[PDB]
Amino acid sequence: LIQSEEYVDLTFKLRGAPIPLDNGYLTYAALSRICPPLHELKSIGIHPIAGIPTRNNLLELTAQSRLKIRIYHQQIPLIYPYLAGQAFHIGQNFYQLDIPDYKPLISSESVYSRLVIIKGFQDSTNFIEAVQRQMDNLGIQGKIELLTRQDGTPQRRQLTINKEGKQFKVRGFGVKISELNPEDSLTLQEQGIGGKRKMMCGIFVPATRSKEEEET
Amino acid sequence: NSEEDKQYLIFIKVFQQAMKGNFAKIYAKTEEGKDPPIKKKVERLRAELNYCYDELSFKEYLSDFLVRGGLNKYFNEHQEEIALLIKKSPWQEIRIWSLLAIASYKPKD
Amino acid sequence: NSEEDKQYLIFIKVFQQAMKGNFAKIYAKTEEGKDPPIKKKVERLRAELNYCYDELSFKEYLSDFLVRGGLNKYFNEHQEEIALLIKKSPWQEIRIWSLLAIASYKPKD
Amino acid sequence: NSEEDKQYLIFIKVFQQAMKGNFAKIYAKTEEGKDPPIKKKVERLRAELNYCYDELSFKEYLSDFLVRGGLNKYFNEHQEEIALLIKKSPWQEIRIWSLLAIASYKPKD
Amino acid sequence: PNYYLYGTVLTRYGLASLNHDIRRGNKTILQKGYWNNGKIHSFVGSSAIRWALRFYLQKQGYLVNRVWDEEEHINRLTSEDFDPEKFYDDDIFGFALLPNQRMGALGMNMAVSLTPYDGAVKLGAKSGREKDSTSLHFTEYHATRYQYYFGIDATHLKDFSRILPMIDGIMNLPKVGGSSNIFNYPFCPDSLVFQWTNHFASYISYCFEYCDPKSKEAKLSQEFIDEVECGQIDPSKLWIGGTIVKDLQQLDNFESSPLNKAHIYRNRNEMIEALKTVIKRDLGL
Amino acid sequence: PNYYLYGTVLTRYGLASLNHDIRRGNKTILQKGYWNNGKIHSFVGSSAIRWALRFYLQKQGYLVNRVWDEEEHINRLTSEDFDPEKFYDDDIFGFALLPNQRMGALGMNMAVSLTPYDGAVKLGAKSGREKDSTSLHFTEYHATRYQYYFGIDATHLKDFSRILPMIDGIMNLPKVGGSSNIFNYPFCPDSLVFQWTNHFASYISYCFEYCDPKSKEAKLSQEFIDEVECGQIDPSKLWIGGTIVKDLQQLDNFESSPLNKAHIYRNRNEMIEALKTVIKRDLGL
Amino acid sequence: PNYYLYGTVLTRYGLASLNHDIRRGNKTILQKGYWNNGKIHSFVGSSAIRWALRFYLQKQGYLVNRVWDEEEHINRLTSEDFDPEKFYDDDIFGFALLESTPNQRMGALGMNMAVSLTPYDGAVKLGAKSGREKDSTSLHFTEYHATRYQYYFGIDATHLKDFSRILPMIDGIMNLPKVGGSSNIFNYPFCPDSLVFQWTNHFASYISYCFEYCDPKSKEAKLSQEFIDEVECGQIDPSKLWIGGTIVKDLQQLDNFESSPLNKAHIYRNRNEMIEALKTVIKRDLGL
Repeated sequence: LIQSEEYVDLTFKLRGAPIPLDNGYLTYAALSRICPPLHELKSIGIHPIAGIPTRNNLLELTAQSRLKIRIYHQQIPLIYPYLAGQAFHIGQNFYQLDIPDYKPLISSESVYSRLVIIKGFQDSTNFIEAVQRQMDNLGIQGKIELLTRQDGTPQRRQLTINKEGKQFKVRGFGVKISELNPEDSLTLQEQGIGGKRKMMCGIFVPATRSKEEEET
Repeated sequence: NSEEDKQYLIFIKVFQQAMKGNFAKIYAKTEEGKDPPIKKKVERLRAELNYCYDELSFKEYLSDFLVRGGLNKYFNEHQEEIALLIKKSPWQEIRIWSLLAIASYKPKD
Repeated sequence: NSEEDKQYLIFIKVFQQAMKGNFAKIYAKTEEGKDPPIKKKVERLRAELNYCYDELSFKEYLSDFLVRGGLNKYFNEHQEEIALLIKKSPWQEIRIWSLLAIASYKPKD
Repeated sequence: NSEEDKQYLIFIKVFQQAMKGNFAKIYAKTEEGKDPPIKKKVERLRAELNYCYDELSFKEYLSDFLVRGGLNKYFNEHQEEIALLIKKSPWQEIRIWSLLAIASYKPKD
Repeated sequence: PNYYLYGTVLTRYGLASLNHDIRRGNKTILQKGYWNNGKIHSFVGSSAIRWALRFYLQKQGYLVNRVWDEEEHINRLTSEDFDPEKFYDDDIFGFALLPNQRMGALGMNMAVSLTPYDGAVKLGAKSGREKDSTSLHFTEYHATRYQYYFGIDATHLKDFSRILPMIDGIMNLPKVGGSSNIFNYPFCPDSLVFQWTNHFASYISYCFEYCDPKSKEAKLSQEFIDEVECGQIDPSKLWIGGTIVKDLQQLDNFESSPLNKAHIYRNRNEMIEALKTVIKRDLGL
Repeated sequence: PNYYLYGTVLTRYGLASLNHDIRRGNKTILQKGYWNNGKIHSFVGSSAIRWALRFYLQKQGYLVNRVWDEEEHINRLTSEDFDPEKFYDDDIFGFALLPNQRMGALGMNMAVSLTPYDGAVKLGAKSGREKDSTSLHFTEYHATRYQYYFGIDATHLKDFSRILPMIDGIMNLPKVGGSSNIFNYPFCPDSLVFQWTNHFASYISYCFEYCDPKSKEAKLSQEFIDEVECGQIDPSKLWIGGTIVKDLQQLDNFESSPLNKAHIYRNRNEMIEALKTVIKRDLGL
Repeated sequence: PNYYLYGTVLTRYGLASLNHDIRRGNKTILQKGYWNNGKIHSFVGSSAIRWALRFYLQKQGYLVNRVWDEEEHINRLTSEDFDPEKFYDDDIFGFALLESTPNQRMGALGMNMAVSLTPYDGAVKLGAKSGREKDSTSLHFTEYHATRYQYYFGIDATHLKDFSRILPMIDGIMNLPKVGGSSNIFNYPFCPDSLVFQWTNHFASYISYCFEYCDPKSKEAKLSQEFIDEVECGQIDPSKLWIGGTIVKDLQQLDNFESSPLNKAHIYRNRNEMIEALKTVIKRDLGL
């Protein structure tokens, strides 16, 4: 019920060819090529693209699919002229961005993260204690829950970094966090958890997305 | 039978529900003793539908219209197939179906 | 009798109601001592009907005309039947039905 | 007289009224000269009726001609009967009735 | 003879929030669109500038049919019948009620930001009655200079002497947008490129451009300089004044360039006075 | 000999709302349709350009039949019987009464926006309170440069000397379209490609194209340059001028290219003077 | 021998309202019908192109029985009895005197209706009589179409009374005057921009409509794959094929063009050079 200040969500309407579901490095590299200043930013995160799943491991862009960027509101003039109205290419297809819209950062009792990556922690217990430690670093109190598939197993996801010729394997979990109160909820949403925040992972969304991801 | 017309019919149904929701929102917008028009709302919707110039226009228009339609159940159990129908098919056919839905909307209220 | 004949007859009624609505709109449009149209508006409707090619243009024009007609009870009661009839059927047959409705609309006004 | 004979006679009267309207429109259009032709108009109508080769083309032409006729009071009084007769009957029989109406036509004195 | 006054005027640098688009949601976003180089620029409607000019005419004491109350925020008409012979408003801006209509000597275009919009946004707390609740809403501001193009048909004026008050109003333009102008943005010219000619053709539509996308100084477009040098624009009909003159005079080969023989004044008032003298001589005032 | 003047005219960059579609509702729809590469382009009707040319002929004192009132906003015919020998407008644009017909020496095609039409709707509220039909309104505008193609059959003119006023009018074209109060769009050419030949074949129709789908920059299409280089389009009959001259000269191997042999003038007035000299020599004026 | 000159010519891209239909109401419609894939294309009648060719023959001197007045818009016959030996138009286009030397002639030119390369979707232009007064003749609509046009023609050269009259006909096809239409507001030059001519001595042509579109809403034009397959399979002798115009660049950009049999055809980017070479061959064959 509290709208966070100093942090907004720059949302660009996204359209183009069907896109891989594990975009990650693809989208980040395309934006970096379009926007050189995006590489050197620190407290910025890119939202997972919202669109229905298509065949293979691809993702199809809808009219409701939009590229959303979480950024300090004073740092917008550093990336706005490079992104607003410009076009970026993923592979061989051209994708166009229009004038973005600003969305305030709303507080929620229960927040959700698609994907949390912590270096060197692969098992569930070590991952959970690592996220507890990360909460302790930023002073947030809450209960950690892990998203589960239809079988109840904790969910794992993989991030593919195609740096140079070799391709890289970086993996993490998808958590659901509640019992946060609005102030700490906003603090967690702005700061995020884990690493690879610009890498389409580590950011937090309300728990409606948590249930939606739990569906499929 | 021949579920193409099933998709056509439930598209008409969710369009009628969405336009009912938008008319309710307009009813919320107006105030005081001024009579909230009903026929003028339909005329405005038709004019806005005819205002488009293919593809981008009328596709984001009708998606935004359905989004402002509100809590539409028939939309909720028919998200994926209606999205597929919208992504496919010519846009003028979608406009024809929408206009037919407008012409056959009233008996809801 | 027969479902197709009933649908055709009540579609004729739908079109006649739509022309009544459009003619009332034209009546409201004109003012002062100028004579409102009666017959040359029917001639204009005929000319617009024959100015039609392919399935898309005629169906677009028919849907726009039906919406511009405004309120109509015959389309209100029968949504699925007329929606299927207009979406299906060759457009030339529907044009023939529309012209037949035009030639017999006048007893109302 | 049986009901079929009644509808047949009503259709003959409808076609004759339509020809009255079309010929009045022509007369208004070509008031110049000693007198607008009448035999030439009948020959034109016969040639255009004989041009039709299939059901769709003939019924399209018949509907267009009927609308061009004008009010057509006999169609006002008999919407459903005449509409069903035109829709149902084979186009050759309707052409025969139309040509009989042409032959049995009396120009206004 | 037919006489026309074409001009492009460049405003002073500063924070701007004028003529906002639809106030959808909590945000008050600017009127922005595409411009040259395919970048997003903020626009200001020309209707607002015309209203500001009309308000200047009213405030200076000139007889105008439409009068702004300034308190009830209601526009009142002195006379129901429009008389361009007597009213400055009807003579200059024309009228239409739907001689029941008049075109009007003044013709303008939208003001366009010099530099592309950087996307800067500002946070503000608006008042609320829900137990003194403050809701955070977004307002957009652009730190830029605006330039707009206007055309004057002097012959079309019922009274030829009415051009001078219009020039004075363009120079001393009142506040534009009124309540919507959150930050008081002075819209008075900082640099002028005027043209007093007898031809319909004008090549001074938008002659200003930015050296760098983030700068507080302006430069004349290379296209305009080329047009002056080639001989398309007659230097005797060209009037340049304001801050841009200071930058122009430091250009190399300025004396040899055909731009020198154009009427160039560092002071805007001197250029305006000289142009008004020329106009009075040509119009027989 | 049958002499024909073909030409494609490119206008200056600006915000334009000139020709609108059927007006009803909130939006004033810009006259737009499909064009090359299957994208929506805004259009300006050729009838509007012909009206502007006739108005130019009227304003310069040339004897014309149809006269624009400028006060009643109606068209008045000085003579009920058209006489192409005496009246410029009847000679150039022809007439039809319904000899009572004339084909007219001027043939012009519709003006096409260089840049595709994307967005750019304008807000049209009218002050505050009294939200009548003159309340919240939407206006479509396009920020582009329009381009049109015309052709004059010089020998078809009753008086051969009347082609020169047509060229002058094409140069200084008056107001085209309607939204001049808020969207002042000068239609004077800034780039021209003229061809003065004695063949019915023309290969210069719509020779301009954009370099960036959202930029003001314009460039001669590679098809036109290929046509000139292959051997078609005799360079001696080709007249190119305007701001496209700089871009043409900056091309590599321009000196060796056959395009260098065409009459290329950066100053449009110089091109027009040379072309008029050639036309007067050929037509014996 | 019996020499025939077949050819398909493609016009330039532009806004076209050339051939219209019955007046109808206030809206003037184009002549349109289904052409391919069930899509509706706009057509230009071959009688319009024949009239344009006649006008070209009249303008460039020559002897034509029909003289277009161009002032009262009337047609005058210099001689009431058609003489194909003397008049160019009678020799080329034939005649038919039915009211009651032969009274009829089959003509040496056979044309087909010009078909728009692009399907006709919308494109109605609003037209107003303007002013403040309004009347019945105030608001009207005119259909246009932004497309290229493509038509097919064949010439029976031996059927000509004078064998040398084919050359002015080729010149007229090249420098065609305006094809009947609303040139005041839609000026559409009908001069060719791509040519596929065949100068053979047998009746089979196989080059009727060789141009097809890509991206159905674009100005780009390409040779149909059927025509290329016809050339490569062995049919259509390349030595008898004359290709010229802007399609030459696209043809030369094709892969394996040098190894293709299409490379052996007479391909000229400049239309004048192609016409000159073709006329040299025609003069050699016809003994002119």
